[PDB]
Amino acid sequence: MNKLSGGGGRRTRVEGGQLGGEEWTRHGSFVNKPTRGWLHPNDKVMGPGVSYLVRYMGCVEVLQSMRALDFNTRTQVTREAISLVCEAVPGAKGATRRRKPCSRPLSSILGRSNLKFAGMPITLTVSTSSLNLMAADCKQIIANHHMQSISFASGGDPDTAEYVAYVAKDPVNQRACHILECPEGLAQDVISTIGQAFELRFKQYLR
Repeated sequence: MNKLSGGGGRRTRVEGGQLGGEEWTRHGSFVNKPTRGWLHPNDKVMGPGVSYLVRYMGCVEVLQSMRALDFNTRTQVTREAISLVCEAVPGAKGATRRRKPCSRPLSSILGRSNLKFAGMPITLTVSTSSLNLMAADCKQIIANHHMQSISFASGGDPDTAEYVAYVAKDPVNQRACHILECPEGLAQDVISTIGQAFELRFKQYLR
């Protein structure tokens, strides 16, 4: 009887499928169910890719701990992070200009913004777990696809007002963020966050 009593075969063995939480369970869990991607379905990313012109702004560093701010620290951090990148490269009017004391939001969060090449118009291409940039004015292309983690941080609201903030922390020995400005380009996704190019048939590298 290979009907009533289950059926088939193949290897399977016992596995884990019931993990709640060490202490209290109130986190998000999106695994095999959702159906959305950057701007439009994965097809729009993995295929044509959603690329638009965006002024890349240095990098806002953050050495926050695992318990900053009496709430979340989303605002405080990004707010001081972006406003900080301006204190560095105020040439791009956003939060400050000329000069400003500033310091930090509230807790130990926030680190330091680097102003190597802030405010540089270029074509940013977003793809499923792979973001490649292209120097528009520089007349060249920027290759940077080492990390692919963009979920909670600053989709398109908690940042400052009219500035785009990004988060990148793959390993546990650095963790840094970057800033970007959308002059009627990527703004489509960075403003509303239609979705997120996240599929990857496999974890990531496993190497």
